[PDB]
Amino acid sequence: AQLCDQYATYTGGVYTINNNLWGKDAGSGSQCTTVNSASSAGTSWSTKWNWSGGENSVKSYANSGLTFNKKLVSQISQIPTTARWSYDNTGIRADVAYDLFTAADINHVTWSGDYELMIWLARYGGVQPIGSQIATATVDGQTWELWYGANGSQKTYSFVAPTPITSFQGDVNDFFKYLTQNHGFPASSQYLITLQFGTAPFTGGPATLSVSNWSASVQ
Ligand SMILES: OC[C@H]1O[C@@H](O[C@H]2[C@H](O)[C@@H](O)[C@H](O[C@H]3[C@H](O)[C@@H](O)[C@H](O[C@H]4[C@H](O)[C@@H](O)[C@H](O)O[C@@H]4CO)O[C@@H]3CO)O[C@@H]2CO)[C@H](O)[C@@H](O)[C@@H]1O
Repeated sequence: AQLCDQYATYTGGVYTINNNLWGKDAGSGSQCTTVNSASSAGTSWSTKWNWSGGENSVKSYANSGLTFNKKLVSQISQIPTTARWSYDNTGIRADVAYDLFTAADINHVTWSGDYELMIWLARYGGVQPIGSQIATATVDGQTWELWYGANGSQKTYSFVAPTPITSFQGDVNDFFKYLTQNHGFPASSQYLITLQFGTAPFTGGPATLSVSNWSASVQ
């Protein structure tokens, strides 16, 4: 599939790829997402974009998302994941990130949360998460800048890699554990509802993110 419309989507196995140009009215340009595979084991895809204007507004979050059995964060044992990706053009203002949502209501809309957990594998052009940097966190032996921000309904923790990580393998539950244990995250009353990986562009391009593999599961 070739996904160019705002909410063009394709599912295969437990992976759903969404072009997700949720911010397209904030600027001028286009974006198309290509799915290479999407099976029970993993997905491969790419997205090519060019955006101008609205320089402090995100245009899109094209992504692959996992279908999983929703549960309380405190009941999760592991969220193993691998991500391998690259950009052809890094002269851009954008980031590459895991995006997860949690809500007290297990039927909450899946494009937002009571809480959000992001893990930024890269940022370009100095773009930053919502809020402020509140800590340096060491998670599974690796250091992340930890940001916390809120817009009055959604509270968002962003872990940011000091240098880009183009080949990631880890357990996302280590980050929830860290939040639960160190920042009072309410794991025992929050359902994990969404688990995605993709890129959030502000300005630049043409530029293409190639995701050679993304895999995840929730146990
Ligand atoms: O998909 C259908 C649905 O989309 C709605 O729009 C959602 C997007 O789906 C979703 O991906 C997006 O998520 C944001 C999240 O809210 C941000 O917190 C997060 O971080 C931002 C940060 O908040 C900014 O300050 C900073 O500058 O950028 C970072 C990312 O760089 O980013 C994710 C991904 O962009 O939220 C959208 C809602 O705002 C539609 O609105 C809805 O109509 C559709 O049905």
